[PDB]
Amino acid sequence: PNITNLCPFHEVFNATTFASVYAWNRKRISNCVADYSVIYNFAPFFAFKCYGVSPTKLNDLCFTNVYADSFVIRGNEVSQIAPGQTGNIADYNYKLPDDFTGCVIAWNSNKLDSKPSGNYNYLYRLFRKSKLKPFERDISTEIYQAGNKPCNGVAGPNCYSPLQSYGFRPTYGVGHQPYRVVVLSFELLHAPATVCGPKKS
Amino acid sequence: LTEENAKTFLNNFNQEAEDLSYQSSLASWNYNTNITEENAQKMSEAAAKWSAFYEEQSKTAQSFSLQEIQTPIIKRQLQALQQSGSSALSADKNKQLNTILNTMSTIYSTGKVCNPKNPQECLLLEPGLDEIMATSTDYNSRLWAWEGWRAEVGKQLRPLYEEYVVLKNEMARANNYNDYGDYWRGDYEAEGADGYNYNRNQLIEDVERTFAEIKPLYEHLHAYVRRKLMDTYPSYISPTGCLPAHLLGDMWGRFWTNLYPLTVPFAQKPNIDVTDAMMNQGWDAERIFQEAEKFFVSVGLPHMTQGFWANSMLTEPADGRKVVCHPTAWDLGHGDFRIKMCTKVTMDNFLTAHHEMGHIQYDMAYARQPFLLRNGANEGFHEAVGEIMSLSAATPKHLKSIGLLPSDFQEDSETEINFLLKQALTIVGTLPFTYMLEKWRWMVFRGEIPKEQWMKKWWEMKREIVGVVEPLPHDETYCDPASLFHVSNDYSFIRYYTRTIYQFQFQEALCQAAKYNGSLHKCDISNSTEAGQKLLKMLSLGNSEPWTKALENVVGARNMDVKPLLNYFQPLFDWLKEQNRNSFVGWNTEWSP
Ligand SMILES: *[C@@H]1O[C@H](CO)[C@@H](O[C@@H]2O[C@H](CO)[C@@H](O[C@@H]3O[C@H](CO)[C@@H](O)[C@H](O)[C@@H]3O)[C@H](O)[C@H]2NC(C)=O)[C@H](O)[C@H]1NC(C)=O
Ligand SMILES: *[C@@H]1O[C@H](CO)[C@@H](O[C@@H]2O[C@H](CO)[C@@H](O)[C@H](O)[C@H]2NC(C)=O)[C@H](O)[C@H]1NC(C)=O
Ligand SMILES: *[C@@H]1O[C@H](CO)[C@@H](O)[C@H](O)[C@H]1NC(C)=O
Repeated sequence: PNITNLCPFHEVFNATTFASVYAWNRKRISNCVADYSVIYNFAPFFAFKCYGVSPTKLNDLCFTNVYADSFVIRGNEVSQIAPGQTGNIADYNYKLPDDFTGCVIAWNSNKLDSKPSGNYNYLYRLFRKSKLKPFERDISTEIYQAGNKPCNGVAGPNCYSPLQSYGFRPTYGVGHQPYRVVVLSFELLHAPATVCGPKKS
Repeated sequence: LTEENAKTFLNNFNQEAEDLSYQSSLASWNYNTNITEENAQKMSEAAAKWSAFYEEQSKTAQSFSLQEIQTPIIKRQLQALQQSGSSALSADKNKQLNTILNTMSTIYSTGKVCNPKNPQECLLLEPGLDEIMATSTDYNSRLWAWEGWRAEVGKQLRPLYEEYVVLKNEMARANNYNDYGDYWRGDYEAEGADGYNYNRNQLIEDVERTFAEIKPLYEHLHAYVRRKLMDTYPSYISPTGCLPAHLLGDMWGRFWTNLYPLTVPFAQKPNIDVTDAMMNQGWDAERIFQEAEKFFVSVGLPHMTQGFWANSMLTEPADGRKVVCHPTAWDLGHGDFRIKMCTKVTMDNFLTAHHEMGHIQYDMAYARQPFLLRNGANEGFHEAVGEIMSLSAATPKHLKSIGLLPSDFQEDSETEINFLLKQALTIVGTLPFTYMLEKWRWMVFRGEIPKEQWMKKWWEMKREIVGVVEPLPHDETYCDPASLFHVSNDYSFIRYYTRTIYQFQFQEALCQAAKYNGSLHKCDISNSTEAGQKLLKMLSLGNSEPWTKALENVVGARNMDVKPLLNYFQPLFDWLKEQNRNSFVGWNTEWSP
């Protein structure tokens, strides 16, 4: 049958504004045809690591739901978006489970997310009481109480605001430049799988 | 617990620090490479914000007590952060000390000595008097320039130094130091595991021990220089006496490198200058830095970043903006590594490019360390790791490998002898001067030298250690050390001595690593990945570990050793012994003409 109702991948890998890694954006993708070839030809990618499926077979596989998680991190932290990893991003911002089936895609975004005065609109969580569970988000801005005395809401001695700023600048080194990351998580349930690829004749 | 609070404090600190330090370094770069008033005021506010933030964090960091911190990396970071420095005094004393420092800086930079009977020929030190010290052969003109700058600087800087010593002593005793000399010797203090412990009081005796065996080589070099200068100056230099202070090629006698035309061993043999070969093959600054990068990747160290090539200035811009001519390696932060060098296509700038890229490689290697540990192991390590690259780059093997020197080049012993003598005049001749100056400053700050017997002590030690006599008697109204740039502007001077020792220690360690079987001065470390890894183990550390551990990581020793330095200058030492048989090696303390 005719190929129509393609999945909106052109709205995930090409948004005018991405999200901070602490409040990472999640888009559910269902009831459409998955043309991953647009993903392939969308930029040169610093990493297209796929955990649990092979990069080619994707189009011929049919999954029930596809989650596209989009955020901006610094280049040095791209290695942390993988199962079994530790760091500030993996423990307090974005965690992938150890049985993660999907792909992580990252590319450099100096031309879009770097400013010379400093881009202070990308934030990350540096301090959290406990590590994050997989696919969890914390948007709380509660003052991190690192000592014994109560903070009382006001920032002060041994009381640090948990969200720090990624002060991106165009002259930074390759490991510190902003990188846009889209994580595709494929899940199968008992429900009929409604996200499959294109067919030809 | 205090240690967990310190860990979270340092985590909170590094993110804000890195950003403000990058803003300060970027503003300093934008001023240094586009000198104007607006870039100066932008640099001023950036440094003001960074300094205010650093003092604000240092006051909170001093609340932590180090007796209950066990992990040595956190303890070293908190040690680095808790150094208040000059902020420990009150506002009045700090303002008075800053006033004294500023007036010393602006009276040294505007120093003026003028020709007697010729009042229009008034000379500054930086453009014209250094030319007289470097090139002129006339005894009376050098006596004039030396005595005149001594008078019109020492007479004006003696009381300034008198209260400068007292204010620096107050600042040091406010920072739990015995004197200002111990405050400077605290840069070599290493607190760590057993056997790697270094103390401030140990440094003096280590310097004296390493000067106990450089003294024969220096004595033979001094005798040879004295005989050649006696050939130059017929009756004004004595065979058994010390050298006059104004005949040493510099204003203060710091470097003897300007005595090479007068003291050349073999005048008929030319030098190993390859400037004309660079001119003939159409080399430019880009090719100079690319050859330096090729050297650093052949030895195993990483390539230069794309931001290094994009952001650095390697040429005079010539588009209307003023720049500083001095080559400087900049670690701006966040993976930004730049070099500011107005590179002309010469051999000296080629070696300088190797030196500054050695600085950048050292900076790049410890970027994985925390923010407060992104420094050198001590003040001597950073310049030694560039001087070793300058040493290996200048060898005839390296020059024949890269096409600068012809393939059929013959290395006779005479060019090795005169090259080693030029290296000795630059390197060996600065060591008694450096040791004597730092010993004088240490004993002045300690109070071992009485206040009214300053000058009489200094000219004794220059007769004893350096073997250099005063040309005219000086009383205590002079301040003869203060004519030097490093002492009138509050700079430590022992870093050059430690740099000189560490340089040859590193070179012998890397040449043993590279399995070189010849004389040490001919050694090249090109194409020796294992030597690069041996080096990079120390380079990756920064000041995270004690400097004795980093020194053991390279050379296998935990202290300064001058056996590599004497092994480097061994052919020259044998040659100088062979041509000092008839003459008298050594000097007599009493003033001999
Ligand atoms: C470090 O390693 C490099 C690479 O192994 C060495 O460069 C090589 O140097 C030799 C001799 O200079 C070159 O051989 C000759 O090259 C010319 C020009 O192409 C050619 O006409 C000759 O017939 C002969 O092949 C060789 O090409 C060159 N290789 C490269 C990749 O540059 C370098 O000399 C080594 N340095 C040291 C100090 O050992
Ligand atoms: C050198 O510095 C001057 C000012 O310090 C720069 O001139 C500024 O350029 C920007 C961008 O074009 C303008 O917005 C400013 O108004 C200019 N200021 C002045 C006073 O002219 C100049 O561009 C710098 N040159 C380089 C090569 O960076
Ligand atoms: C992708 O981004 C570029 C950059 O502005 C834009 O020109 C292009 O139209 C975008 N394409 C889609 C399909 O969104």
